[PDB]
Amino acid sequence: RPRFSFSIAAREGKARTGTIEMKRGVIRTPAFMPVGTAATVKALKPETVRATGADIILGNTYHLMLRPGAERIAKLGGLHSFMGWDRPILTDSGGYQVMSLSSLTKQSEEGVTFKSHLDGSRHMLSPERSIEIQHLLGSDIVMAFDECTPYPATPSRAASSMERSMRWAKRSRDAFDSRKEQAENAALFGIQQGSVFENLRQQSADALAEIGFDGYAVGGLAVGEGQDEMFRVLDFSVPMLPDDKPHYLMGVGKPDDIVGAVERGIDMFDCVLPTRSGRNGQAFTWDGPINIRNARFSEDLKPLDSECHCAVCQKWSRAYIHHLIRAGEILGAMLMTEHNIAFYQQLMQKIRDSISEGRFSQFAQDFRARYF
Amino acid sequence: RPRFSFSIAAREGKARTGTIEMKRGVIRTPAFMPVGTAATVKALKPETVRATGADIILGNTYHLMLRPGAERIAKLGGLHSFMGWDRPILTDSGGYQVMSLSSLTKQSEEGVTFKSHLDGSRHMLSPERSIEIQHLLGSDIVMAFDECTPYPATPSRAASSMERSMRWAKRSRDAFDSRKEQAENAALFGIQQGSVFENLRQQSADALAEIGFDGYAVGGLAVGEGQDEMFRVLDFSVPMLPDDKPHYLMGVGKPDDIVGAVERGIDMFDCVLPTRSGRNGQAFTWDGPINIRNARFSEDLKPLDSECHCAVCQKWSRAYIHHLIRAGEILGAMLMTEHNIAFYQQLMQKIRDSISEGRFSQFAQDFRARYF
Ligand SMILES: CCCSCc1cc(N)cc2c(=O)[nH]c(N)nc12
Ligand SMILES: CCCSCc1cc(N)cc2c(=O)[nH]c(N)nc12
Ligand SMILES: [Zn+2]
Ligand SMILES: [Zn+2]
Repeated sequence: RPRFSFSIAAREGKARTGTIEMKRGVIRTPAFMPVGTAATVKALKPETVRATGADIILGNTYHLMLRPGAERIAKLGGLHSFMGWDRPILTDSGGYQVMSLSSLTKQSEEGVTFKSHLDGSRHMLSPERSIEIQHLLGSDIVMAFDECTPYPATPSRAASSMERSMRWAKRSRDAFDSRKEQAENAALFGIQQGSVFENLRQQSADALAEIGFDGYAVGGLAVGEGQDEMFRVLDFSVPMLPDDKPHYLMGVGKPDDIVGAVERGIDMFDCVLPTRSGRNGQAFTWDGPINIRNARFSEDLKPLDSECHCAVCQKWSRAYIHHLIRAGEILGAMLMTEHNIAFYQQLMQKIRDSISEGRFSQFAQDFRARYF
Repeated sequence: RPRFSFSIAAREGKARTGTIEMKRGVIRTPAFMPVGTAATVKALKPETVRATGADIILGNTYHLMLRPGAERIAKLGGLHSFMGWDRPILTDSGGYQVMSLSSLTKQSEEGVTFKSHLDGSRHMLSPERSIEIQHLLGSDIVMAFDECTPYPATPSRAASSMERSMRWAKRSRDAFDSRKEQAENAALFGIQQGSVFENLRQQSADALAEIGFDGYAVGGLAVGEGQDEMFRVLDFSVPMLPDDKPHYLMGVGKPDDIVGAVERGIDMFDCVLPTRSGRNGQAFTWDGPINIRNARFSEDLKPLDSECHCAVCQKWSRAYIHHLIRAGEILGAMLMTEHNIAFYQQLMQKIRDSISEGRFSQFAQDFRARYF
């Protein structure tokens, strides 16, 4: 396969379905990417992640640069070899989790300095260092290093962050291109900023397209603005991005958010919702999510979801999983997580099929009627 | 297959190798039984437990009578159906864990009254109730309810507990036989007591054989007496039990203890060592155990053990598992546990093969030279 090739096979309104071909594999879009925090998709072997239908997973750069270390992972053969996943891996820049999880973050035009929330050590992440770390990890899809804008944001602060992000996008692009091996085997995605302001989103889109990237992410959303506002921003933002390149909505995962985002032109998603769901006891079903810990499931012999085809729903009952979760058993987490990721992959498959068959709008309507 | 049939195919000294045929499957002996605490073998799907080579697993009655409940499990279809393991399951009586894990234990000739270490509720376990609970669980091999003797024990206290245990063995036998379904589909094992005293062990053996059981366990060992003392007690104790029935050493699992016990006539083992090993970071190898958390494994690309054939050793490095365990990741526990149980099953296979080939003594010698 080529380094990168996105082809749209079908459309319906703003929705698209197709494939991204990369050296390590083919990614069917719209795609949902399970999140692998510390070089592991929580409670699942890579083979199980693949069995659910996942074509690609996401790796958290922040955690990886801290815990095992980027250089160490490189010496060990790369992230793919290290964790046992041989298909594409998209890695975030690490900047977002720096502003969220680390201590004493000192920001500047050069980048960000911070203290680890683990050992209390210090690191200086920048557009160049972030790109380098993702290269050391052996990432297939590299995210440009940006500055995420907090919600709510004033027009002037949103403009300043967006402008810095665009300067950092150019630096990321140049850093990526100067590294022959990375430029030839991996892809680079740019990230649109601008908060909820249309003029800023437009300026960001133009700057990103001017530089040129393999894909474009809509950043700055799912930060506390609510679904209505998120959808409203997507309404005018997605059309600004190049039509022939993938559109990635970062950190968006509720089933209904995904359906609405695809209706607005989004091709890629990622979220910790599926994995963290089977941590507090939340299991997704076509009739809405359920909390398996509730007493009403103690003697329920039915599977998590009545039509889900995952191994968990074929072999175990709600009653058993209810017991496991309440007992704090590891198998409870393993089973809940496998089901949830499988449910998400089945959702993406139903979305892809409906678009290909020109009945996506009907699918969205039916999905919502039953889910709510 | 029959309800129960133990046949010895080969011998070498006191060591034996053969099979126990039961309705749910064949058990190759000497056998190692992974421990399933709360209806789950810690961090492993039943299919993975089977993949390691396990023919039978053990279920903890104490935990089960508390957490989900014996009656509830029966209403749900039995333990096999509940957890997804369709092969034989041996269940302990629950009495041992009552004296270890529960609060305010009031003992008498009728049985034991106690408070749950969970909800703080109260239960009255007796020979009859224990047998009934194991029936409700759908156990294949039922353990007689006894009174474990604390170490060290005086001759008079050891005699009193052993005598009570023998009276309780008769009650267990009668309770088992009066329940047609259980007597016809399951087996009952008696437990020898008597601490470290030969005369008591002899009296216990005679009483047990007089009643008659499908198998005989050597109880009261692995309670703090040390390997030397344990072996010394086994030297004179195992020969006292009926030769044509299985000999089960309860709660014994260190690899070297197993090898020495088989040399003394033991056919069955169980222990939490394998599962708890991959909790603190201990991994078994033919060159002795290693603690994967140690810094020397941070960049070690070799598998846990150089010759182990488990899926873990085929796919992941010590470096990766080291990272997972130190990160507190669930996959770390899953991988360590699978390897350890697989290592134990491979040990049992090497033991069975060496006995069948008349070279077990040489195997024990070679095993120890390299393991220590
Ligand atoms: C688990 C982390 C992967 S997605 C993180 C994420 C989530 C959301 N909602 C927005 C952003 C953003 O604007 N920039 C970056 N780098 N990341 C974002
Ligand atoms: C996880 C518990 C299964 S084995 C428990 C055990 C372990 C040891 N070492 C001795 C005994 C005993 O004498 N009686 C009983 N019921 N159980 C014993
Ligand atoms: Zn399912
Ligand atoms: Zn192994």
